[PDB]
Amino acid sequence: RKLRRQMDIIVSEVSMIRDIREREIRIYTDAGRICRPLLIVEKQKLLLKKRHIDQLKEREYNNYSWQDLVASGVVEYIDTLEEETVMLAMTPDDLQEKEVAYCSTYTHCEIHPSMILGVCASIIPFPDHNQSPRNTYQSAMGKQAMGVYITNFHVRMDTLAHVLYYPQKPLVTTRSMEYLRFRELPAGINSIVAIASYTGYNQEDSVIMNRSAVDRGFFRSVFYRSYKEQESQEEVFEKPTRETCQGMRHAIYDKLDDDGLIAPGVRVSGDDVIIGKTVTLPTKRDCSTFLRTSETGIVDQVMVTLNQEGYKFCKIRVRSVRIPQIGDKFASRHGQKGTCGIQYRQEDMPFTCEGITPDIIINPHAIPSRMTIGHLIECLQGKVSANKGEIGDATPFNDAVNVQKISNLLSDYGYHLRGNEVLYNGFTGRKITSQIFIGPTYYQRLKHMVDDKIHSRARGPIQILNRQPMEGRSRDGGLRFGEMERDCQIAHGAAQFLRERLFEASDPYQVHVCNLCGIMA
Amino acid sequence: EITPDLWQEACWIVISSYFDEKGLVRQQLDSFDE
Amino acid sequence: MIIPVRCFTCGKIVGNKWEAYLGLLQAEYTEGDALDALGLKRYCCRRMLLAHVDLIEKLLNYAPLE
Amino acid sequence: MIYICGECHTENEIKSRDPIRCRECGYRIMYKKRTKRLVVFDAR
Amino acid sequence: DGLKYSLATGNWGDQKKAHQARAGVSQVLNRLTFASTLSHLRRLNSPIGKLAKPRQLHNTLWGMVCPAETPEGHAVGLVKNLALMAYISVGSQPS
Amino acid sequence: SLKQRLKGKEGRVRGNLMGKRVDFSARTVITPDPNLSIDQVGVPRSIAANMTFAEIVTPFNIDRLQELVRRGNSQYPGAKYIIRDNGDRIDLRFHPKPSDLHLQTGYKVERHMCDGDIVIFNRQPTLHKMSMMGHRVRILPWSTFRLNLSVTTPYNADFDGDEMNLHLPQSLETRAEIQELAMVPRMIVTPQSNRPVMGIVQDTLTAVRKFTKRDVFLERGEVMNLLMFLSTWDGKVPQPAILKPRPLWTGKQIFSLIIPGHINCIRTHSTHPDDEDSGPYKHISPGDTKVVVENGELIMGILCKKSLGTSAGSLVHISYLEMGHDITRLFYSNIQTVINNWLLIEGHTIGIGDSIADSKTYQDIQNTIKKAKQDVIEVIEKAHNNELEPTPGNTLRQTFENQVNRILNDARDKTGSSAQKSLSEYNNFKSMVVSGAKGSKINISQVIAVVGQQNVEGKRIPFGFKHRTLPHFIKDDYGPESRGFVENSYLAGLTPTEFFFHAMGGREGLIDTAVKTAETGYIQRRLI
Amino acid sequence: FIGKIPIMLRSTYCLLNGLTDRDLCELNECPLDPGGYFIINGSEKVLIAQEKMATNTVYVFAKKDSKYAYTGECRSCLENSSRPTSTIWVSMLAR
Amino acid sequence: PYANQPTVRITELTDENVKFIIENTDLAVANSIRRVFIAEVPIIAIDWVQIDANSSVLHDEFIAHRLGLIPLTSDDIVDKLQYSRDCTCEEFCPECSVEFTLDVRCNEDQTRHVTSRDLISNSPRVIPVTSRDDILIVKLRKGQELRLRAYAKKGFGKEHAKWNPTAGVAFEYDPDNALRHTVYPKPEEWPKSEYSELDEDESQAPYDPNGKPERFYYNVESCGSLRPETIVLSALSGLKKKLSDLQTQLSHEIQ
Amino acid sequence: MNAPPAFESFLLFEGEKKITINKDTKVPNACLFTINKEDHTLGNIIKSQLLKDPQVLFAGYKVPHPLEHKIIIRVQTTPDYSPQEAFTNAITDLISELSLLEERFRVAIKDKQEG
RNA sequence: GGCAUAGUUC
DNA sequence: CAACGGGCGGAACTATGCC
Ligand SMILES: [Mg+2]
Ligand SMILES: [Zn+2]
Ligand SMILES: [Zn+2]
Ligand SMILES: [Zn+2]
Repeated sequence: RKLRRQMDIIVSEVSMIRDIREREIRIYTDAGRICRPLLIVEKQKLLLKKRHIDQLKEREYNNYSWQDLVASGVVEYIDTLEEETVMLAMTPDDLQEKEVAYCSTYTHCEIHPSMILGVCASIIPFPDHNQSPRNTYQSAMGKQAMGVYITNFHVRMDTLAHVLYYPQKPLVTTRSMEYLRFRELPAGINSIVAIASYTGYNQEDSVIMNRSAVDRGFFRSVFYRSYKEQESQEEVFEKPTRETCQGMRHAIYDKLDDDGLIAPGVRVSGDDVIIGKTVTLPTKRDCSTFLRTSETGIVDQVMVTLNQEGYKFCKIRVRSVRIPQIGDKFASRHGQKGTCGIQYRQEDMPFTCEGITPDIIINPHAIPSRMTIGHLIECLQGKVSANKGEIGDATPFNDAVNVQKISNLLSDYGYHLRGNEVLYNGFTGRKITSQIFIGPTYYQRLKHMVDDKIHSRARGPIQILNRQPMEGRSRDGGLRFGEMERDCQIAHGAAQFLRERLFEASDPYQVHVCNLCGIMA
Repeated sequence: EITPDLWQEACWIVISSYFDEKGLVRQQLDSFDE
Repeated sequence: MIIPVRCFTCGKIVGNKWEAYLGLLQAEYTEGDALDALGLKRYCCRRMLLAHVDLIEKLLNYAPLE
Repeated sequence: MIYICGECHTENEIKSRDPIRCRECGYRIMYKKRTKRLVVFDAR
Repeated sequence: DGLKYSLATGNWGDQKKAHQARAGVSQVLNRLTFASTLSHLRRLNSPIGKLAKPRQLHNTLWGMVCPAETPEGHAVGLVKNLALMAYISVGSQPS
Repeated sequence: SLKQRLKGKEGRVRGNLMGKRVDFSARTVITPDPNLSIDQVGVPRSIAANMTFAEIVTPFNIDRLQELVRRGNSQYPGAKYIIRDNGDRIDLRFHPKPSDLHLQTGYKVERHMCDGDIVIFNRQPTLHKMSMMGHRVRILPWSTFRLNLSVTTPYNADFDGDEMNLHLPQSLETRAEIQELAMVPRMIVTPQSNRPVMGIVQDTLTAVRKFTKRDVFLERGEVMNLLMFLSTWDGKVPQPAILKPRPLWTGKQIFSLIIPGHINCIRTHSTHPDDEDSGPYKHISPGDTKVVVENGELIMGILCKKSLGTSAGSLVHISYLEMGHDITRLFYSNIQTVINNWLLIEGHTIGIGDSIADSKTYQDIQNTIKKAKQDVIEVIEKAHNNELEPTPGNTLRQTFENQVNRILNDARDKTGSSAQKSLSEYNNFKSMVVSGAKGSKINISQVIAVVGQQNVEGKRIPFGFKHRTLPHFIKDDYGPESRGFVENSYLAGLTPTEFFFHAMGGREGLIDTAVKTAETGYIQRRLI
Repeated sequence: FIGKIPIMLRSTYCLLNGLTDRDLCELNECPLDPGGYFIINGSEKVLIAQEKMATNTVYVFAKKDSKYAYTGECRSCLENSSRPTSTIWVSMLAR
Repeated sequence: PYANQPTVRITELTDENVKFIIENTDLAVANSIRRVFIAEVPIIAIDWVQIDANSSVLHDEFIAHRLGLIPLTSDDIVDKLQYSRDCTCEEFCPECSVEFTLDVRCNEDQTRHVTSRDLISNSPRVIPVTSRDDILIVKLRKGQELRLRAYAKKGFGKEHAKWNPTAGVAFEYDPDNALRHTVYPKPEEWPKSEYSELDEDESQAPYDPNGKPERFYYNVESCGSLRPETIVLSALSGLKKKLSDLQTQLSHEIQ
Repeated sequence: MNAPPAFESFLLFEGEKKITINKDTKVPNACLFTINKEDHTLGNIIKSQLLKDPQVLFAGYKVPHPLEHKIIIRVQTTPDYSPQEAFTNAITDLISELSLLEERFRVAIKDKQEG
């Protein structure tokens, strides 16, 4: 251990285990072992000292860093099966001190116990006030929020890209988000959320959104899609003509230039022609590419180049601004997901004494069964922070942040300590009898919109082998009428409806049969 | 020379130095380099 | 990206206050004092300046196409 | 037809049936130039 | 072609024998958000095909693997993510 | 091979004969709409203009159908095809010649779907027959499937990114079948357990209790509004209860107008004690429990989940069995509209003030926890000194674990009872629990007092490391904290070991949820 | 020349290794991009860490209803030379 | 069966704020005026943008959306103008719109701020409120360019929120809870209102069973387009014209 | 895609009538007024003014759907008085109150500035 | 056009 | 007693490589 700490002969990566009972010493130089750094406690005092702390906080222009901390024998790497012979302490200044003796032989110490969480779970504020399934759900939904995903998105031709107009960094943030760079490329907006049951349109996990706020740019975004086509007979980029080409459709070719490519800045509605390509049939066959139905975007950029082999290559990008409708999906940082139910203008939303209408109204029934109290505490801390001017600290295990301290801090700005506020009805102007809990919470706009999910069919295209309707919303396919559905219809007894669904609505057909042999004639 | 009850900044100075030195995807880079 | 022209919640114009806010901060002001000086009275307006992340500065680094 | 080079930002005429190369810089990525057609945006 | 194909498709092996080749390595990078990119770049995988044992949260994942971040569905507890300060050894020789 | 073609799922028989993709189907997101009737569904104008229904021309409708054909495929209330008697199709999506627009009886016109059309609405998976019911089409501006809220229970559908399927019957025969067989009001009482399958859901349910308290006195204008939202109202304003010194109505006095016909029922509120029915005040009920409905009038009592809910013999069940689907439908709609528009006056919320207890209660909870930990320590000491005696039929480990778990459960339950009995009459957790809307006393206990013990596979947290749970404990530690008993509530927060143990506990629930589904589906398929 | 080997971004053998943020911006590369992925035919590929049982260690397990009572396997590999694994079992028949 | 006799008192009047008290009026009338402040007060704002050149780092719809929200001084000519749907012109004439022009190019090594100072109008009475700092539109690198033409129509806040002439309308009645319109579970935690007339010990006024809400307190803050007195007057006249047109249509229908 | 244009909430289209009068057959002397392209801004004033009348026995309003712009007002009055007269008197009284209020506000402005 | 694989929603 | 064979949820939406 002394040699490993000096970093003289044995690299810091090597682990050493002593099985005291079974009298075995195991040393691993293997690759693939997973390990994390720990502080070293010699007698009962950390080997980390104020001199180390000062030399670290002068890190610039001093060439003193983590490697120089490791080389001093202060910290150490401990893999999983070396952790079985170690005594850890969660907090130095709390567990090393004199107490009723639990353990007086500590061998290491934790840097900070909140470093047990991953990248996506380090953005949840107050995760220790939440429920574990809710933390898991937020870890899932953090990869679907829309914000600026990279700073050089203007030179990337990515198949699908989604970027928010006005992202904001959270007013209640964890200390470990500076390493995830969530301050520089955030995904979400601080919204004034009121937890009330207003008109019944937010029941069962739905959201009422202020339409006047939406008109001002609230939660607006762009959608970028890229198309590619290469000229691999002789495929050629050219503008087809109706009375000279074999294959043709009911689309418009008048947008294209001479070489068959749309110039940027040209508004293209659904079912138009972007790239015109023609195959010389041995007298010309049209293989033009068409917009995915009902996009209504503007051509953003056209790139012309050569592929690996030497054929001409082209990628065309189309943008379309997405204004939040009444089907879009929103979620906070506490596993509370919901879809917009209805949008009211500013004159209709309930208002406080100071004319502050909420941006979002969520139902109060979402809280009692889900037990996401981190949501309420984040709301309270945000209401304190937006008035004080600081940015609240919500790192998981603190002991210096209490609901009582937050409420006392909030009472000093003229508000009710527990967060409630007297609201007035929007339509009638009368006070609402129950005071409402309102404050700024950090909400996210998920990837799931309604314009990308709506689908209908009535006698469209049909498969080849079975002569049944196609599969896929992109191919105008039908909806499967499965065995569970036909069992439900059997239970109903709607024999004629069942026969229509399974025979007439789907593939009908006629054959002839011989009356002597049961063989088609 | 102990750091008592000033720990809530010392620990985060240490963690910041760690993440300045290494980063977040050091495993992939180190494995491919080796 | 770039600071919005209006406050989302109420509609007070905050699009002319970002440069002044940064100047006040550079002139050794606390964020609360700067927001008080700029006239941002209610927290709906204050969060627009507190939580803003200005990415257009990063976007200006890359050279234009032409 | 005028394409703008992606490296030297110099526009050059290139017609159909022509390798996509850039004079005086030897690049291979070209971008179409913005259209002269006018499109109207509501300010909403 | 061998390296390019194995990285392109994800079937870790030769093209002729892509039957027993383990698929699921070399996925296409997620780019929806920066957090999505990072959590994709720091990701593990258990090659288990319904038993609860390999899907539970063992005590030894303290500080090595996130206790919360996991997918839900047919791969709950079989796809995991590194903790924040966790590191993976690169290897040496015990001379 | 051909055997592979015919073998299993996606194979010919079971994937294209017993179930196949159909025409005239749509699928999009569902969002709430409390202004619809029970048997109505909101449809976007795009889907309706895309789906068509073939109507046969007769002298009763030839003018209307001719005007629809004149409107054509472009305008929404139009038509797409004209089908001749010989069967040859005429297009209307483009500009046709004036000759083909001629209509004579016996033709068929494929008009766009309009208001009042009958459709079948489904949410997958389809478990019971209340998952495929017939609805009446109403066309609404935006692009989601609006549907009522009492119909959430039959479908098991919440409005967080969910989708549902629409099927449009194409013939008068099947339309009449669905109208007479599978309409939503006709499926209120299920044959599985002879109970109403749908009832008031959690928001009219959290508010009907507050409406039906004794204190609710309504002004003249408020009564005017609420009666303005009643669809089955005679037209006569009832005499106020309080007539001097100011005319005041009462919440029960208006729920009496909501209740249909002459319904006689006797229920019991969820906070009715065990002494009122025995001692005096049997028929006086100081706390206003013991719901009584005589002649269709709410004489007394507070309405909650046990009166308006989906249980046997409830008020809605009696209304169905006595009056029929056509009146129970109006019952549901009127309850929802009246209570929502009154709730616009009272309001509802949930907050930290509703999740915070009193100092005396905190002292009680901490005392109970300390006593329980001391008792566990004593049991461990007795076991170490070998003085613990095994219980018959149990091992020494089994009896020790049983005693420890029993002590900890007693502690958790006692703290929960203290937290419950220390609530207030304005507490919103109590509002949402007493009325039966959403939540439970165990949830209130976990929020206020104690989260409780975490178990893995039915046992306490196991020894993952060598003889210890985590590297922060000594070896062979059987205390409450070592094996995962969270002493803190969600409001106070969890220490790191309790956080990790709680995550280990919740992983089991996630796994069971992801595991049971396929086996349940397979069992149901085999039974069918 | 025996072939071309794909290079991981930002690694020691990439063109972006050691460059400053200004140079990264000049090359139209995001200075915040973490790197650690391959570019195969345009798309970006990410290798997923694959768990496996530790080699060169003796593990003693038991099987539910098999012939043997206790088993013991030593998955053996030689310094990542060749012969990937050779799991020798030393079992013990039931009573 | 007759009308009320309302009275007003203006507590404070500045360039961006009016505080007044309405008395002897019904709550419905007071709230209707409050709603009309926000929604139905006509304002001039940009509603048609045609971008000649946009080489900046923000896309055309982004820039147009930002342009729409810049308030233009419509103090005196908002009454003279006509709605574009109500005009005899083909698309746009000086009688129903105001035309703006922006043309900025950056040729220096320093980032240039394109502000509302650069919007130029033909009519000298409709100019951005920051033209007697500036509302930032976009920032330009070296070589980037912006150039466009915009038209400013007339409309009110029911159609879009860029025609909303107010910033925050504070409305409040009965500051002490004498009517018990809101019920406090604990009355002593709640801060007293600005207009409360109580001592430092008493929290709620004693109950008044025979009382109705009167004496509404307003605070109308203007976003710079109109001045905060003409916002109130246009609301009283604007609501009055809605009622008059209803009476005309009812009279035709009855006869 | 299915987004109605914003102007549809206050603009009558070709064919739509502003107000239609229908009688109520359940109770004598009752009448229902249907107003198109209106909302609470007018409904609330008209209802609260109708309630001031001592010869009006019922007076209410409702918006049948928030996504469809239409106002329904129901008023029942005592005999020897008709709901149409009650409605017209209510509108006249509202106009008089608003005119007086505007006059007094203008004089208050004049007193406040330069006074 | 079809085969395969991966991710995601309920 | 041993060996062999069939059986193992329901829907839906994107993307990418290859014949
Ligand atoms: Mg759901
Ligand atoms: Zn504001
Ligand atoms: Zn060039
Ligand atoms: Zn004109």
